[PDB]
Amino acid sequence: LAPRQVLDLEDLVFTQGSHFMANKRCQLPDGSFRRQRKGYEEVHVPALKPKPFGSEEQLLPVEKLPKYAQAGFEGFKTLNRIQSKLYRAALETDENLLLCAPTGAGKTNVALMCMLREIGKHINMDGTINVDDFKIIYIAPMRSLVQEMVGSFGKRLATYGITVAELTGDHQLCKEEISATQIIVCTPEKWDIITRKGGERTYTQLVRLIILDEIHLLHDDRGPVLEALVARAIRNIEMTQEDVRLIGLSATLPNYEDVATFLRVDPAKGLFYFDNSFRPVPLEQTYVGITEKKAIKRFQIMNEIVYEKIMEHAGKNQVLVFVHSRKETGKTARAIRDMCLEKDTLGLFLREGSASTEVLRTEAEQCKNLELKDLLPYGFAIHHAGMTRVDRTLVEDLFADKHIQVLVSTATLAWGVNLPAHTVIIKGTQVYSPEKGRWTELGALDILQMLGRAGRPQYDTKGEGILITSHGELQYYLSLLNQQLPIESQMVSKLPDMLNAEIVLGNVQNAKDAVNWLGYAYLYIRMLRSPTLYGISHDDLKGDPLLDQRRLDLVHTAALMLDKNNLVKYDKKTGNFQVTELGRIASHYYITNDTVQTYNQLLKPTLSEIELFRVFSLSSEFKNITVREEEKLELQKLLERVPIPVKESIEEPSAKINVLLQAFISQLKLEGFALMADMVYVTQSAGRLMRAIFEIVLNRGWAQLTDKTLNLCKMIDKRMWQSMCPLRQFRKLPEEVVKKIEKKNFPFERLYDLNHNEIGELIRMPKMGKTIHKYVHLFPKLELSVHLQPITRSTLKVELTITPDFQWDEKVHGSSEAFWILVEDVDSEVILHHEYFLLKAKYAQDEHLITFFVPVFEPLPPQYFIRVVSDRWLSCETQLPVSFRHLILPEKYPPPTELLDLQPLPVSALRNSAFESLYQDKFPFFNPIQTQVFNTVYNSDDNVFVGAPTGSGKTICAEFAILRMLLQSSEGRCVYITPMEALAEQVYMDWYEKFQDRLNKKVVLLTGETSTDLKLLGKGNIIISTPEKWDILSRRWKQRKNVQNINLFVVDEVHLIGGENGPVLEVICSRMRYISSQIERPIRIVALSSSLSNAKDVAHWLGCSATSTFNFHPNVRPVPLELHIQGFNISHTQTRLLSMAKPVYHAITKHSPKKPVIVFVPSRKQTRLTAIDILTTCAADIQRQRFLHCTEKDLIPYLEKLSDSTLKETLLNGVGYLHEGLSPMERRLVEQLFSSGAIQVVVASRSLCWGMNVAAHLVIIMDTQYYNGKIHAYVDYPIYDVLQMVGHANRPLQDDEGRCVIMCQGSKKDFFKKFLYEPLPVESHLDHCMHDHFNAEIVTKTIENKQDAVDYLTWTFLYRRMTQNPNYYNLQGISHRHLSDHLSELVEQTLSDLEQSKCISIEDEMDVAPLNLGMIAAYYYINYTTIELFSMSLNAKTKVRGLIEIISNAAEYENIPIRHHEDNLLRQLAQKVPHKLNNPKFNDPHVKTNLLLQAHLSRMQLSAELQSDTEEILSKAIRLIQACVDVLSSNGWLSPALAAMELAQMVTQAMWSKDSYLKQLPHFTSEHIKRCTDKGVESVFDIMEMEDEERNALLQLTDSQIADVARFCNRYPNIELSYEVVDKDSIRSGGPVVVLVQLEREEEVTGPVIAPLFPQKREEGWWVVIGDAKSNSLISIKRLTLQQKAKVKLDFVAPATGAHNYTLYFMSDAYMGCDQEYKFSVDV
Amino acid sequence: GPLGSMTQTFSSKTEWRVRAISAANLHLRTNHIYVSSDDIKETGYTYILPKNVLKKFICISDLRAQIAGYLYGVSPPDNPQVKEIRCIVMVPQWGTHQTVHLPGQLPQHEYLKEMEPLGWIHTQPNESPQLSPQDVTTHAKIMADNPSWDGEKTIIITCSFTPGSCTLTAYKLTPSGYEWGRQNTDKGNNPKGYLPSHYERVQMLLSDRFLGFFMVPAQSSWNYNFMGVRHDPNMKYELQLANPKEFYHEVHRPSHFLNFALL
Ligand SMILES: CNc1ccc(S(=O)(=O)NC)cc1N
Ligand SMILES: CNc1ccc(S(=O)(=O)NC)cc1N
Repeated sequence: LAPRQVLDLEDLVFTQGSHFMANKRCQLPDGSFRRQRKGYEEVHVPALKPKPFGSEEQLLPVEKLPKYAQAGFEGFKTLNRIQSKLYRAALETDENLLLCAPTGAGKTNVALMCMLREIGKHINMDGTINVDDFKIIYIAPMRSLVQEMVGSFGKRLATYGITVAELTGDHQLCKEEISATQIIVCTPEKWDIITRKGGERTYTQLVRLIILDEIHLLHDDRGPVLEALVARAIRNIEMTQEDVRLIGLSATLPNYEDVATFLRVDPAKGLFYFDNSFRPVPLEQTYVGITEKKAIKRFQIMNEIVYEKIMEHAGKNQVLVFVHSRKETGKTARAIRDMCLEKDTLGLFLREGSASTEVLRTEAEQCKNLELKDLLPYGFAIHHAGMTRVDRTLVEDLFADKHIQVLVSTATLAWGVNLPAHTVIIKGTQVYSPEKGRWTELGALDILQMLGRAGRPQYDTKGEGILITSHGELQYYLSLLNQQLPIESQMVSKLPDMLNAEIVLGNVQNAKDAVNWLGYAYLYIRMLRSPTLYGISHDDLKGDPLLDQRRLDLVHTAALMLDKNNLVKYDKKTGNFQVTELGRIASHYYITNDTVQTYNQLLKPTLSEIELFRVFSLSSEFKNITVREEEKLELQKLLERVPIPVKESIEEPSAKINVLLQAFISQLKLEGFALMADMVYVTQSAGRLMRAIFEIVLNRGWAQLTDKTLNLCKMIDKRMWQSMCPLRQFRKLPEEVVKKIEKKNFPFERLYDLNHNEIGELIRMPKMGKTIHKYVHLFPKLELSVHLQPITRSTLKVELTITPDFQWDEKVHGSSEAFWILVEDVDSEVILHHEYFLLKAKYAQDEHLITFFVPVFEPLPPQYFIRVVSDRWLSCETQLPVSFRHLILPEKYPPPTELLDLQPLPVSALRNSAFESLYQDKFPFFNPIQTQVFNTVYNSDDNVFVGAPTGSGKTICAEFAILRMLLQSSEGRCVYITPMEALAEQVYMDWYEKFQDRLNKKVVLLTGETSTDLKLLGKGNIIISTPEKWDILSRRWKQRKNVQNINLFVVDEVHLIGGENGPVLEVICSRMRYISSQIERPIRIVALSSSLSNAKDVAHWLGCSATSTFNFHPNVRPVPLELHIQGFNISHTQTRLLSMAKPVYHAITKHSPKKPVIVFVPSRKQTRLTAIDILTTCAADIQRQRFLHCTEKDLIPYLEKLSDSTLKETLLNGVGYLHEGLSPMERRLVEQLFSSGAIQVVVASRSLCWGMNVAAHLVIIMDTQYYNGKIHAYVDYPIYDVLQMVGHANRPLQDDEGRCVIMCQGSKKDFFKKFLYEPLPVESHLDHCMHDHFNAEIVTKTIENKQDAVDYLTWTFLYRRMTQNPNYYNLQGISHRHLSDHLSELVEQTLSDLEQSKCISIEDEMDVAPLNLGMIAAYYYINYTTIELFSMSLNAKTKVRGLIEIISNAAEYENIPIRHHEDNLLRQLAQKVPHKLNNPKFNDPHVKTNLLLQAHLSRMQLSAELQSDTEEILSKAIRLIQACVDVLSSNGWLSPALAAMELAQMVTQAMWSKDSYLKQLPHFTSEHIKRCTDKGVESVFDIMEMEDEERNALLQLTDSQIADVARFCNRYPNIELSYEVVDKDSIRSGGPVVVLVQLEREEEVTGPVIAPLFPQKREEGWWVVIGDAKSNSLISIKRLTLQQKAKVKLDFVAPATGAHNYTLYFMSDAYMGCDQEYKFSVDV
Repeated sequence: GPLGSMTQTFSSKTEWRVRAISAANLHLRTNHIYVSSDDIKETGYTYILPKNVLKKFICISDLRAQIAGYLYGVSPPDNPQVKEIRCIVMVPQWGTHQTVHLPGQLPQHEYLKEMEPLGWIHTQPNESPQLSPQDVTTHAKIMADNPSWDGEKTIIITCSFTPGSCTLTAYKLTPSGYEWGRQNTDKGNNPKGYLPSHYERVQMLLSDRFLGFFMVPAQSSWNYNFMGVRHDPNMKYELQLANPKEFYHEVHRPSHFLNFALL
């Protein structure tokens, strides 16, 4: 709505806060009367009569409650009257509630009932509560109230296993708190700041119930944050459709219907108004309004009124007087004692019975305080905050035990102590607020609470509340305590701030959303109900009945304010709200926006402590602070005393604030009262103010200012300057000692080099030496080492080792200790890099490793520095200078291969009609790269390197090499290795269609099973495989002739040697070159690669002539790429993504408004969220670009086949999305829609960038980091994933170019520009991955000594790259002796590790040989750590549960993905899961594997992505089980060996051991099992034995379901063996027992193992096991594969001449039930 | 005659707080640095001072107390008539407005073992035209005690605080300069025998093509102008590769942070 207005929000603000009195008239109950007295008027209001119970008012007995809820009322017989009237609404419905009742009438037990309903929602059959399945938030206005609430609710709910807790100020420990706290109790402000941050893996999602206690706080200046919370809660309920129950507790005051509306309380169903006759004790009120206006007279008038009113109760009622300072408690109590002394009055409080008086005299002689020494003996007492916990508890006890008759206190006792007195007196209603810099009235909540403390609940029949105030305020307090001060909204006074917080959260993105948001505020309902109060005319409202224009004007005004202060970019035309880092820091640190504008304006990198303190002091929080005349003396003596000079005059309040801060640090106790209040307020704010400054200057990289501001943070927090002894930060040290130590002025750092004796001697206090020593080594201290690894001549990788050098002690350090790692340039003026570091108590003793990149230049700078500073400990830092004097940079890379201007090569060149059929009906010519390499690939046998950007069609070059092979050997074998499995699958499709369907050769795809894989390698002319599938095969090349027979070896995406899985690839390629050097026929090698700076090294390693090495640099992509990189200087992930949302849409409309686009996003959630966001931005667009390029009528056939509501909603508007959670057909059909041209945008998860079958005109890469949830931190996309993603912006047959926009944190922009526009330098990481390869090479007798290992290494890419970039591999020279020494070390370390693990043996230091474990690891291709751990985990007593656990801890499972939650849910079946571990762990990959294994063995078949995780588990479970049985066989034990031999078939068939065999048959149910056990015995053969018609009558099954059952029954093992022993009797002890067992299979093998619950196709494997049962001693084993008839011989060495029998076992790895167990005797 | 009628009270105005407020702004002076560059000795050695350590040196100083650094450097390959200043070493020191007071022990450190000492740099409040007699005496005493200081290779750079800016001039001692300076006990400003023939300007250039670095003391800082008691002409010190803290840093005046707090 374009015509708008800019408002002056100041003229709309109820300035008097909660003292605003909307009403103009006041009506007192019948019986109220006024007395006049000289100087003051008294108004009396009589105590109220309880309303007669009335119609159906019966108090509910606790037994008639729901029984799960009665434990919570344990110790109570009947509920209150209010609790009864509310039992059904609180416990039997989920309605939002609003309960208005007088103070003390029992609302918080109603809150208990609400919490109890929520608790019941989560009770299982075991009786336990799912304590990790919900959260309840209790918002309480006062910290003291919060602490008493945690205590009370904890006690009442402990019988439930429920944790109740409050939230500390620190945020890192707070997440651990929230994780296992069911009921969080906090203030409005703490909950507001927490939900302001938001973030990843938050717990606010479990929150089902929010309680707002004392919701009439709405009327206070704090009220607006209650509005913020409720608006956020309800709007978030809409955008998750998951309800959250809201319960408001309120004093009885006008506008409760409006509050109920604001809470979405159904007035009919959940509003409860209880008038003040429901006060638990009737209250007779006395208001005293003083008329005197001369202060000196008024002070004595008030003390006179206090005395007179106290005398009316002396010796009859203990009276509690509230006063509003810590000094005034004593000042007033002493004034009253002295007025009692002047008269005979003192004897009236203390009885003639000396019990109480002597108790008082004793406790005043036990010296609880000097003021207590004065007051306690007379019967008076004080109670306030500054006292000690023991004194405060003693005062409470002496008052409850009626020893004190006159207790003078502050509001803290009314809030955080249940302590009623018969008579309460409020001595004055005037308080000094430092925020307003002046005197002001008590808040309504304080008044209400204090007068609620009138009348002991069961002792008194009525209570008496006396309130003394100025006369003008009478009608106010009269209103408040008599249900007539209405509750208005203070929202506008905070509108900008509040609005910014919803902008930074993403929840408000434009003025329209803002208006929608403001419709949820309490301000909105109040403006609707009574517009005149909020400034709206009655003609206005009728012009604007929903107040749309008005809300637009308020949002417009706040938006402009935020825009001027630089928190937001407000575009008035569009009305759009762009977030900023300044805005986010103002939201997250709770700073008002004026302040952050001031900071942004004054902060400069050349700032010093002086200007820093001035900048702090200029904060808007301190706006109303003034320098009063009476202060200027005490301030003056401090100004010239503080150690930071103050430029400006003390006449100015900025100077006063500065001085107060410095005094608070130095611990100068002031004398003035205004000074102390202003100092507590200033320093209260200073913490997060300074922390916001520190985040600002850190994230701009200002090194000096960053240091100063973190130091100032820490000084403010520890109340000491760094000049003071760090030991002072140990509170348990006595200050006498640290004074002795500080006096000596000597450096603290020199204490580390002294024993305890010299410690005690240096400080001249020997008896302390030891203790000092202890603390000296408790102080946190870190040692840093650096490995400089050059990437190029301008980018440097750094590995920083952080070894802790201090003893840990939980009472000192807690669970963690946090540091900052700051990489600073030579001048210490710029932070080249920085990151947070968390030393966990888990790892207090372990070295940590940090890796990062830093830019460098030429000439090299002298040095950089790495600082690590404690985030909280003062004076605790380590700086390590990184000198570059000896850095060896790699030589600048060569020029690319010139792309020659050859004429496009026709398909004709193939000179072969059959071959040309593959490409004729696809294109006429080949692209320039293929055209340039064609002759070398096709008309040569040279080894060839093609390096070129992705999408250059390097795959057709491998096809050239294959065609040439096919023209030479009618039975030529080519092996093609690709690093990713999804690439293997795509290439498998394409090359099956080309070379088998067209050219009639055998294309095969290795599966991982070496039986099928060996037969494929024998059968196929093109064999496709991933690296490890080829590694396991080709390790046995000397016993595998097919592996030597290879004519062609193509390896694709070779640059991935640099990535995480590079070592296996490097190793198989090195093996192929070694083999070729041995054979008479050399194996041709062709390698394809992304653009490489160091291609020549790869070629020299793979043996490519210079002239057949084609390294093209990325500017030669056939389809030209236009690459934009957008930096976003927002270091908070969610806010950064928010800030790039509209850029994503604008990028679409700028670079590809009509052609297809792919958006990559970091996670699954983000795909749906960003599809929706693109769509919303498209709707709001006037020149709107629609992405639906087909008809909605054509789309319904494809659409209704999906299961995702939002996905089809978005596809309707032309935008799809792909993530790992969709069904495979969902993904396939969305992909085809994208292919079709039907939809123009698809949002894909980063994890699918290797298996995506679509391409696009425009790729947008949204962020470049994803949140790893097992290290709980963000991780940069590998550069390979980025190159792969950018490759998707490529469509040769359709686009003149591709366009990619990469959006990234600013701190990454430069790196992308360096590594995308130029070719890539790749290195080897085989030195960190050599044990398993070395072990396999020792098993194959390839490496037999250490010299063999050196020579082996020389064949690697590692060894080529060690001479070209030595510092990267930690060498300091490239001489031959350097090389040979470094290699000898590498070899020595790896062989030593293998030898310790009992995998190899080292004889005479030089010779190595393979051992049992090394052989098992090599055979089953298993991490040597996995099998070593297996060895030291398996005993003869381990069962199936222990097996599943042991194999769950395998190294092969560490990389399983992490998501959590539903794992916390699946744990629930651990009581019903036949598996015992007794360990609670979460967020761990091995535990996820354990869970998913049990899930598979009980066919849970519930979740989707977890199902793919289960399939990854099962792709290795069988090899791990077989290695287990080989280990347990080496041990000779019988129980665990055959236990695992059964667990193999269990995991194949997805059955436990209790489940009987019938579940193996298709289309079978548990009812079928009960039937087949009823009518007969339970075997698969017994199903076969059934009469066919009897089978059918017992089945109740379809015909095709019975066809599946028969398919299984024919492929089911049906086999009998024959035990036979040659030389039956003629054997001798220690001699040859040769048992030949033959196996007859009734039918020839039909096909692979029928096992649909298993991902890989298997083939039936068997074990023959001779082992005596009673002895647990295995005699002989053999593993075998059988077709129909197979003879298997076993040999054994007899134990004794004693003629004995042996039990035989024949057990499958696949089919359960087929196992047999015979016996046979043998005589010596 | 107002004794009793008119009565005012003195309020302390401690000296260093103004100087601290002033030193906080020295960074402004580092954008306007000028070298005298008079055509003196076109054939003597030339001295290249990297701008980075000079800006740092200006910024860590005071506007009345002089600070000094030792200069280490090397000649550029196959160009021996150039001395590139590579390092400035800050050692425990105090100063007045006319002189600086250093430990007699010169810096020693492995990092320095490849470089040659090139003399020293110091700040002074005003732009005198001649080299100080205190400077000539200091340089000559140093030379007499340390044979590693070639009178033909070591120089004295004065950095003078011209208003709003910073002017640099570089001198060296003449033979008569060395001989007179080593026998001078008159710490005054007009000592007996002092002569303008005792020094000669050497050419000096401010560069950007390379960067210097700082070495600082290992167990303390360099500034002792608030701890001059604890400074001793005979004090020994080790060094470390780190950048100096500015004159009024907290560790330079721990008295100001402990005294007024504990009392
Ligand atoms: C303040 N929240 C609110 C305000 C007004 C209404 S209304 O439907 O009655 N009129 C616009 C409903 C709600 N929840
Ligand atoms: C210019 N200020 C700034 C610059 C860069 C980043 S960053 O997102 O790239 N992280 C350090 C954050 C900020 N506030």
